[PDB]
Amino acid sequence: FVNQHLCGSHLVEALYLVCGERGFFYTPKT
Amino acid sequence: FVNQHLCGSHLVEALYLVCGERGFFYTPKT
Amino acid sequence: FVNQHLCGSHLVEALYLVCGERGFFYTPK
Amino acid sequence: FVNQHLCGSHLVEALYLVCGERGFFYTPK
Amino acid sequence: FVNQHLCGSHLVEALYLVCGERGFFYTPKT
Amino acid sequence: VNQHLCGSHLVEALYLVCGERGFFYTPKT
Amino acid sequence: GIVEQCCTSICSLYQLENYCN
Amino acid sequence: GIVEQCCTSICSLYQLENYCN
Amino acid sequence: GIVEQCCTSICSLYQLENYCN
Amino acid sequence: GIVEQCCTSICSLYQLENYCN
Amino acid sequence: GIVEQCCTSICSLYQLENYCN
Amino acid sequence: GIVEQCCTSICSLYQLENYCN
Ligand SMILES: [Cl-]
Ligand SMILES: [Cl-]
Ligand SMILES: [Zn+2]
Ligand SMILES: [Zn+2]
Repeated sequence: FVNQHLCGSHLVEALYLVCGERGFFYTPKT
Repeated sequence: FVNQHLCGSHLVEALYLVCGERGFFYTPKT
Repeated sequence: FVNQHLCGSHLVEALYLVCGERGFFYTPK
Repeated sequence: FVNQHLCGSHLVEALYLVCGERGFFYTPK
Repeated sequence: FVNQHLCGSHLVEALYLVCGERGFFYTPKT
Repeated sequence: VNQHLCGSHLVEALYLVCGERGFFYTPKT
Repeated sequence: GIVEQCCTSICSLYQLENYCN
Repeated sequence: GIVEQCCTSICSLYQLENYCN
Repeated sequence: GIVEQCCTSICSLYQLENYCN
Repeated sequence: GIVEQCCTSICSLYQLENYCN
Repeated sequence: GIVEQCCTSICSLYQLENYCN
Repeated sequence: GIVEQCCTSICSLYQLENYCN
């Protein structure tokens, strides 16, 4: 599960940049 | 403001680690 | 305070994401 | 799994650290 | 191994967050 | 907060510089 | 979810934008 | 906001947890 | 250069794309 | 040690705290 | 290039410096 | 310590290497 844990860290940084003032919702759930 | 932009990047990383499977909303505005 | 260095670190990450396969160039000048 | 993309993100961080005032290009390929 | 190299980068970020004022040794071969 | 943000980047830099050797991070003055 | 979509294969900026508020 | 709370002084892990789902 | 352009006021995605190859 | 423990399974922040000074 | 050289075996900061301007 | 030494002005790689085990 570590691969997904590491990927998720980069995903949240990417969402932070892309979403700007809107923010985002991060769920890992399927 | 770039200073807040940089801080927020670190905030999101910290939320990612603290919140675990819960995930989180990031919503600047407040 | 090392603020320009810190900013640049975040800029490179952003360029990496935005530019994709093209890649990017970074200069601090 | 996006391992090559994740590797590149860390590569650019490393280049940022080691490289100097003339900066760098990142050109994966 | 690069996979382990990338994992460790994230480990030390997480240790930085968790350990706070205590700091930490990072000893990957232990 | 500035020192907190800086420290995050410091640990990442130490990680890369030190490699297998590991490192000691303390904010102790 | 985003982990299934975007950790298996790379999401574009546009695909990532799907998960914004 | 989280920004006003946690970018002007350091938030503990417990304070951060308030922003979890 | 990018540092002057983007280290005081936040650069958008479009602005950042100026520094792609 | 930490690599054997935490690069093959996800360590929680409590498990990571075990490695602090 | 750098991805082929450095994404399975760890590149030193010396090997990496070769990619600098 | 390192915060005093390396957060007011940038530390070189040699200076950072001081903190390696
Ligand atoms: Cl920062
Ligand atoms: Cl990674
Ligand atoms: Zn930062
Ligand atoms: Zn990573």
